[PDB]
Amino acid sequence: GAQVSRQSLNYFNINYFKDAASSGASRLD
Amino acid sequence: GAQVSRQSLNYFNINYFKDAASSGASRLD
Amino acid sequence: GAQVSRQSLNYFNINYFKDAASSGASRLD
Amino acid sequence: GAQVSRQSLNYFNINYFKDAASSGASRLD
Amino acid sequence: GAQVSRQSLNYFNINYFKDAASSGASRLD
Amino acid sequence: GLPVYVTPGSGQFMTTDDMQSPCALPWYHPTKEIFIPGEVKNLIEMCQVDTLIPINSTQSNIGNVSMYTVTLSPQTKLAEEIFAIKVDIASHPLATTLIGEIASYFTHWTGSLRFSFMFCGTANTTLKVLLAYTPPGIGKPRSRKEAMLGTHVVWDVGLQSTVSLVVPWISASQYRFTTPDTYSSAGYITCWYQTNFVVPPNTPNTAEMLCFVSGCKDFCLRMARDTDLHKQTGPITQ
Amino acid sequence: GLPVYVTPGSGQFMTTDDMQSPCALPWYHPTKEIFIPGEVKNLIEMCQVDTLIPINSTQSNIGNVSMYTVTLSPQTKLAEEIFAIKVDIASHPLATTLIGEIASYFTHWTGSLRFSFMFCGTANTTLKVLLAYTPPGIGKPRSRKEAMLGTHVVWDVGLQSTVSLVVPWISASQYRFTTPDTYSSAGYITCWYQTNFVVPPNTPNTAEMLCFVSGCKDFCLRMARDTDLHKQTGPITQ
Amino acid sequence: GLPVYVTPGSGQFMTTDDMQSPCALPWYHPTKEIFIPGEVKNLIEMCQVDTLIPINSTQS
Amino acid sequence: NPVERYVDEVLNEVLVVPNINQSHPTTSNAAPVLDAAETGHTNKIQPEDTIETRYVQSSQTLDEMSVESFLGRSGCIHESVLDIVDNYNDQSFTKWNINLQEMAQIRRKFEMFTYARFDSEITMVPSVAAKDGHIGHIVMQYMYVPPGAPIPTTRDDYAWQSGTNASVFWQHGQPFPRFSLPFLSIASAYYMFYDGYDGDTYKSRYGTVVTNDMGTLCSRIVTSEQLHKVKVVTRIYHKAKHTKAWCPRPPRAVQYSHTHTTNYKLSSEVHNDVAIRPRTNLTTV
Amino acid sequence: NPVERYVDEVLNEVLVVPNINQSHPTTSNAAPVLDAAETGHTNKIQPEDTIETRYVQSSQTLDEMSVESFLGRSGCIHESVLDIVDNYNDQSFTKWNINLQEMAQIRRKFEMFTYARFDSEITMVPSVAAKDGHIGHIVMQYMYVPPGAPIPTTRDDYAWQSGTNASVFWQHGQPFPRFSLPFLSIASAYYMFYDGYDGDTYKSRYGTVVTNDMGTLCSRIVTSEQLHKVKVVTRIYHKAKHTKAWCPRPPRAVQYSHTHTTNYKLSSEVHNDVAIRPRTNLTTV
Amino acid sequence: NPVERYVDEVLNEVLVVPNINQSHPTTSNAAPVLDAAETGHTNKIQPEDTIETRYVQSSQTLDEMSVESFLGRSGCIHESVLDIVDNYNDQSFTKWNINLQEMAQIRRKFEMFTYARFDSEITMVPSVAAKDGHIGHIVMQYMYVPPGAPIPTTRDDYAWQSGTNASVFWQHGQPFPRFSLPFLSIASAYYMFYDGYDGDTYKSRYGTVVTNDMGTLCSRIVTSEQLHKVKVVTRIYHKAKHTKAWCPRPPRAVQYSHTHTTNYKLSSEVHNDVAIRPRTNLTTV
Amino acid sequence: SDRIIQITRGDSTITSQDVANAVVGYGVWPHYLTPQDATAIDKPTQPDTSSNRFYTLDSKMWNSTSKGWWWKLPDALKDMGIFGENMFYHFLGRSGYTVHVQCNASKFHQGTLLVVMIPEHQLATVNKGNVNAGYKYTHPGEAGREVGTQVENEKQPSDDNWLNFDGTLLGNLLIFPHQFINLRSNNSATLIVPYVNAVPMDSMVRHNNWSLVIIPVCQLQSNNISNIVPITVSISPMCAEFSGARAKTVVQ
Ligand SMILES: *[C@](*)(=O)[C][C][C][C][C][C][C][C][C][C][C][C][C]
Ligand SMILES: *[C@](*)(=O)[C][C][C][C][C][C][C][C][C][C][C][C][C]
Ligand SMILES: *[C@](*)(=O)[C][C][C][C][C][C][C][C][C][C][C][C][C]
Ligand SMILES: *[C@](*)(=O)[C][C][C][C][C][C][C][C][C][C][C][C][C]
Ligand SMILES: *[C@](*)(=O)[C][C][C][C][C][C][C][C][C][C][C][C][C]
Ligand SMILES: CCCCCCCCCCCC(=O)O
Ligand SMILES: CCCCCCCCCCCC(=O)O
Ligand SMILES: CCCCCCCCCCCC(=O)O
Ligand SMILES: [Zn+2]
Repeated sequence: GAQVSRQSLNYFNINYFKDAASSGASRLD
Repeated sequence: GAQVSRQSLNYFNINYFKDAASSGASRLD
Repeated sequence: GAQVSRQSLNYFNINYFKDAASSGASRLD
Repeated sequence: GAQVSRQSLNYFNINYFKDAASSGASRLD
Repeated sequence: GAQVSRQSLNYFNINYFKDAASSGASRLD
Repeated sequence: GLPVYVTPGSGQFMTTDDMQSPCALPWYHPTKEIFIPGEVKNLIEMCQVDTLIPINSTQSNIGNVSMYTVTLSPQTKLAEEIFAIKVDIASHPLATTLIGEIASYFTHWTGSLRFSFMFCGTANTTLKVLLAYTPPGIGKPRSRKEAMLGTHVVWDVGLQSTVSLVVPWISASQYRFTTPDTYSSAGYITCWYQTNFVVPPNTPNTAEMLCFVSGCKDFCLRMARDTDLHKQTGPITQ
Repeated sequence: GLPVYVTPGSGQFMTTDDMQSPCALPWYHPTKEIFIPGEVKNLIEMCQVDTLIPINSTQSNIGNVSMYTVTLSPQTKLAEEIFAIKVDIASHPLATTLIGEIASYFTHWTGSLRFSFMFCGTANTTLKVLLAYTPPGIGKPRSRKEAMLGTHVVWDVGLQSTVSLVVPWISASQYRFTTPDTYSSAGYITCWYQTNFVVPPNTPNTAEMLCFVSGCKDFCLRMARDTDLHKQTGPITQ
Repeated sequence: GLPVYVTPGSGQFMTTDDMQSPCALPWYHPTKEIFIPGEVKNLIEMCQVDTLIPINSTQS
Repeated sequence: NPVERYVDEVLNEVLVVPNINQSHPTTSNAAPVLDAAETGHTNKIQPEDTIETRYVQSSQTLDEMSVESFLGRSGCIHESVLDIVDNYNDQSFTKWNINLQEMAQIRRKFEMFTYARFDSEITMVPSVAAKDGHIGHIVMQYMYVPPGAPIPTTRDDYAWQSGTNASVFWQHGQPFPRFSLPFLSIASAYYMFYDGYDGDTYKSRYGTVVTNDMGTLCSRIVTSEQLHKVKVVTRIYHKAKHTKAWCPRPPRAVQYSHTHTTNYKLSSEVHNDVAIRPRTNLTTV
Repeated sequence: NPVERYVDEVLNEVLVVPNINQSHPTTSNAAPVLDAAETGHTNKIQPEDTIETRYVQSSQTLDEMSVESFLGRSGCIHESVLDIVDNYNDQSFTKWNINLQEMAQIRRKFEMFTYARFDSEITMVPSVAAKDGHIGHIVMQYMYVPPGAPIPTTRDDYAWQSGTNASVFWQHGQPFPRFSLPFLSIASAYYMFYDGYDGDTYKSRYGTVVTNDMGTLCSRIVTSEQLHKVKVVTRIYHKAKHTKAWCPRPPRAVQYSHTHTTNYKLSSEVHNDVAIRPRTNLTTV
Repeated sequence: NPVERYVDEVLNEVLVVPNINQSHPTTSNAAPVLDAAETGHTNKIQPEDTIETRYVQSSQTLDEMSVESFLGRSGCIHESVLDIVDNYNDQSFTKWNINLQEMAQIRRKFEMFTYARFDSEITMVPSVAAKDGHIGHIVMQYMYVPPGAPIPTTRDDYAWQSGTNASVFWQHGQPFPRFSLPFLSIASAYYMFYDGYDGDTYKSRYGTVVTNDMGTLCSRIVTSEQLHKVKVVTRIYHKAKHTKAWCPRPPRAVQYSHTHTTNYKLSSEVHNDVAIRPRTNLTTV
Repeated sequence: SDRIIQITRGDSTITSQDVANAVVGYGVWPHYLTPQDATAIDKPTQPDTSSNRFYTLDSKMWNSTSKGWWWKLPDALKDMGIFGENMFYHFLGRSGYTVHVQCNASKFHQGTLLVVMIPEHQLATVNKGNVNAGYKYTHPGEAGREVGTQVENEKQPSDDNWLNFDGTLLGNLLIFPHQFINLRSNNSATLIVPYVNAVPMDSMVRHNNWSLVIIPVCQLQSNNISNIVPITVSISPMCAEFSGARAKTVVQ
């Protein structure tokens, strides 16, 4: 699961498992 | 083996072995 | 060493070492 | 976190953690 | 550190460390 | 090599993990799939099918088909009670019905239940019965008047033998525990004589009634767990 | 396989790490989120709310609501001192206020503090008081003259019962330690009679005053730590 | 999972290695950097400054 | 869109349950509550038909109730014991005719269907008990022997060469071994039940024993005889993957007694044999 | 831009505090310092209103004060002990009714809110004490038993088959086990406090015990009886992830005495029961 | 170009030293060799000014002389000892007030600057000595306790719950633990030297002890009491990352005697106290 | 004028000529349950003006020794007309409230009442082990509880006003929706609170959502002590709706 951004400064927000509970700490706001 | 989707939110459905029996749990429907 | 195909269903036939003897089982035909 | 350059000679300056203190030795200048 | 070639048969000549002494055996010629 | 950081959890075996693993029989081609009628893709399909409630499961009736029938007869007192059971999907006597058994493989349930009743007396036997659902927060009704203040259906026996009473999802929380829990007890369903069982002369003076249960369009189960409705007290041998 | 280099740190469990891990309950769908009033997203929201300072927490007053009130009365000597406390956010008596408690879960603090005072005497009771903040590098003022050379507010009691004194962030370093530290002691706040407590005849000769504290727009806490304002000396049982 | 080959050197601690590691204090924001005169970026800057030689360093 | 579908997977919202719509009072000659169970069909009456409902947006999903989910959990199917008592050569190896009939927990779930087709994930959990104090260096060999292949009769039998059979070698201290097995039947699906025989005589075998032969699992401690005796228990866990099931059936109501058969035993007090708790009477909840 | 946002994450500058602006002397009939606390509101006076301030650019951030940060640290919630003294069969397994009420440290933090919703990360730290010298090969099984599922009564109970329940097997020497648990409540949020009962009689239970049943954690040493006795202590650590909290409340001022209740004990000298240090008088700093 | 810059990093040619140019004989009234050291400046005369040089292309680089390189090497700063002698409860845990003043090697390097700002990489090397023969299963807990947080007074103190503090758990056999720490000062840089006090009286403390409080590191053997005693020595290594330094100073010429102070001791024969080797006379090389 | 207030609910109108504004709990005005958050599927009954009106409770006397008073909602209104009837005939209920506390004295009197609305005020017992507050004690009805009068029993809740009857300090109650009735400034307090709960609707018989706590933080004082100074509370349900109709629940 990969949220690829580009700016080049590419960001890869990878989610390795198939359940939302598995992801790390949440972003803010 | 990689099913790359794009939306950017890219999905990588990787199959690490060469036999179908090796893949994880099936999708639904 | 990577044979990247596209169909999207991308295939990555990676060869991790520099000697042909090192690769896995051969394809058929 | 990936700073992808291209020249092809592509550079991948990956930052594996979310805190600046976590990265390795600094570049110079 | 990645020398990406294309032919598709893509080659990835990755250098994992920041010092030249760290890379493997040299090419020939 | 690529620098890696081995994370906590590595090397463990979690029975519910979803990982890939090498195939012990490479190159093997499984047998061609043929069409077989009756494929099931989701357990909800089984929860939507009516099964009989062993409602008359008194100690003397258990082990007999009679544990599935309720007997009706001409009454001398008006508005008599016929039966009363809890609505809790995995409580007795609902436990061994197909929906109760499937519910026992899960921890939470939600949705409405469909209770059906089929009259099995002669074509000349008449009867009007009141079926009521009493939401929680009160004891089971002690009289027909008390019971009908709740959700109910007045069943008139006739050409069509079966009637259905729907127990709507009326709960504080979105889900309830399948296991008996005070906070999540769903209430009761009682049956009372509305009029009376009436027959012409030369007709049997008692008749049976069958009771069914299934889930409505919104029935749903959650959090898989092992059932407590079956056990193994020893080795299963050849 | 891909050549990898296992780095130092691999296999360790750091309580503050941020890794992903397999879910023990795959396919499970959590309960729908409903709207609930009062959501809090950041602890700063709690630091901006006034809470009472147990300023009169002498041994005899502790355990009584009176530990929260300061008594005022007609004076016979001019410019008398009413109270004096340290400004250090986690020092006593500021420690048990909501902002003091939250500050105790952090190691560093910065920003300005807002101290408010509400007069609770009769509508016919008048009074003028001088509230002063003495920056560090000097002892607490011994007199009103000494105290007013610093930051101060002259409070005139009237229609509006409450006044606020702001203790500005005046520090050498950008942050100070929440735990008592000589180098980072923030100073003092003293209260003195400016004029006098005056009442007409047939009016109570004493009156109370309540004291509050909260953080200004620039208050900020840093470096999470366990609090020393609560302990566990034994097992917490069922 | 991705097949991997653990290479020699794995698990060792070399005092001169240059690896990344998790931060023990997540979310922590360090103090603002202020301008301080006299920053040194390379030791060569110190080697270019004259210092006295204790040339007459006899025991007495 | 495979990405929208992806999000549904992560959130577990692939199969949503319908909403409840607002209903009103009715006076009609159409009586949905009345029907005939004789037809063999279930009356499709819903709550909106019997009471005045409000509109409610449903947020429940049926993903977890899927057959893949139900049978896709790893459960123990066998506990292999290698107990070195007094003869290493005889006690250091064993065999097991593979089946999913010996442990009630997973057997009952699979038996809620008549036929099932799936790939299998096998995970093994070996535990070495130091009976005398030390365990030394334990290396295990688990060989899958398909029907017909020679079964080893000694710990040094040539069959252990595994020239063709699949063998998994595990070294104590290393992670739990795991491998996948493709759908192995000669038929299109596994028979959970089989009302048939392997012949037409009084001595013909009846049931799934006739159709479900999956071979033998042969285990052996590879390490030669050590001074200190150990007891190695290897628990085999099985998980079904890529599952399809047909013709649902009533769940097993009584205890299982034997493998490959529906046989059961009944006591003189049958109420003790089933999960049905006796009611005092019809009106006692 | 998700990349600019990314940089803010790395630098921890997502939530910046405002600057202090330069202010000047004033003579006005508008007195911001005067207000009425009776209203229940906090006077929003700032430093620029009471003194002549200079302009200062703020560089402080509130990221670390977020609810995610505050509750997103792994703390111990239970210490499971399996002490083999004289009966392996009885002492090699145990159970614990799961809750976040037994350890004051994390309990107090969660209780600063009335309701909270979050996913849970559980990390386990097992330590095997060699009471007799050797530890052998220790393999542990941790089974999550949801309310209603059968609880094992012996170390070889059929429930350990884990045909449906989630079990985590750990082998000594391997890294610490860890897994995530989705928000488990039947409600929209967990009740940190509950002014309610499970009924309306004098014997009805009061408090969160009525609403917060999360099941049982059953542990067992998988390894069979070994010559040398061991004492295995497994510490369970819990971290909240993807957290939301509602209605803040005063922090616990006295020691906790029991789980699921606000009950407390007071001595004859109450000042010893609270963190308030007695002042000599009003003017002694 | 970040790729050309990249190549320079790999080759270590980011900072090149200038070439030597060819020079010629001169007869001038400009005498670069003459100057006045009184000015406080260093005469910038180069070899081309005093002799006839040839042209030489320089290939030397100053990369390794950078402050990042100089201070970017991991050195030991502490050796923590947990020696179980006769009381497990008392001897199985300890604490250390963190500082970079106890080991001369790294202390001297940092002290060549007045102020320094950097992030810290801490790597720990624990070694378990089997005093009685066996080590069992050693699990360690290293808790970082910021100033103000409660310090554990026993091995089972509630503070070990680490509900908020960062704790690192290490299991014997697993790789060496390592973590990074952001710049921790309340100031803009760490004071390597501080000509100040924490007050203005005769009893005020002097030096960096006033400004450099980084808290306490509390260690404990998590494993309960074992039959065999062990001595666990954990060496802490520190490396500075992302370093900036200001105002260089003379290197420490005499041995250090105490932490946070420049105090030293002198013998009657001072030449033995410094690295200066006595010369026979001015002309003896 | 900012000192005046008129509140009309159903057939009742309340006035005060000396107010200190009004507080809307958590900034959310009460509203009916939406289909997105609903779970119970039957159509709710909404009595409207017959239930959403002011109900005045029993008045209390404030004297120099008063320790405080508390009422729990919806318990305090269980016997109030149509609202009361509906809460017993239905399993589920949901409601917001307008709380108007009244206390007048004179310009020669002084005293201060802290009026707080606490969500889920789970009461504690003191020195009684794991024995919790009995149902009867947390359901005093319109009479509420007068702190420091009740003769102790085992199931008797804490009467420690300084510890909020739950083990937390009084000074921090200000984190909850509150107002002060400072005799020199105002003669009433007004708080409007929305429905707060982890479930959309709940049993009004076994779950008290809000607790109204009144603590005199500054002692009542004057030179005319014989004149009794009462405290009167009037509460108006808002957007009251009920679900799961059946017979009437009888408690005890
Ligand atoms: C997301 O849902 C799937 C996660 C897949 C995990 C594997 C990530 C590594 C991908 C490497 C691909 C390289 C591209 C050529
Ligand atoms: C699919 O059939 C082949 C699986 C290959 C496994 C390796 C996956 C990682 C690919 C990383 C490539 C990065 C792209 C530049
Ligand atoms: C082929 O000859 C070279 C093999 C290189 C092995 C590394 C494979 C992983 C590549 C990941 C690159 C990601 C692309 C951005
Ligand atoms: C940066 O902020 C995120 C770091 C993500 C770490 C994972 C790096 C491997 C990415 C492989 C992707 C292959 C592309 C197809
Ligand atoms: C080269 O100088 C940097 C080496 C970076 C090592 C990481 C290689 C894996 C990159 C995977 C990226 C996937 C692309 C999406
Ligand atoms: C070698 C490990 C065990 C492999 C089991 C997979 C075979 C499943 C077939 C089930 C048929 C039956 O048990 O009747
Ligand atoms: C199995 C490990 C423990 C899992 C804990 C997650 C459950 C959190 C619910 C908290 C409710 C309470 O403690 O009152
Ligand atoms: C917990 C491991 C040790 C962390 C050390 C980092 C702190 C560096 C500050 C140096 C100040 C000094 O030593 O005077
Ligand atoms: Zn030994």
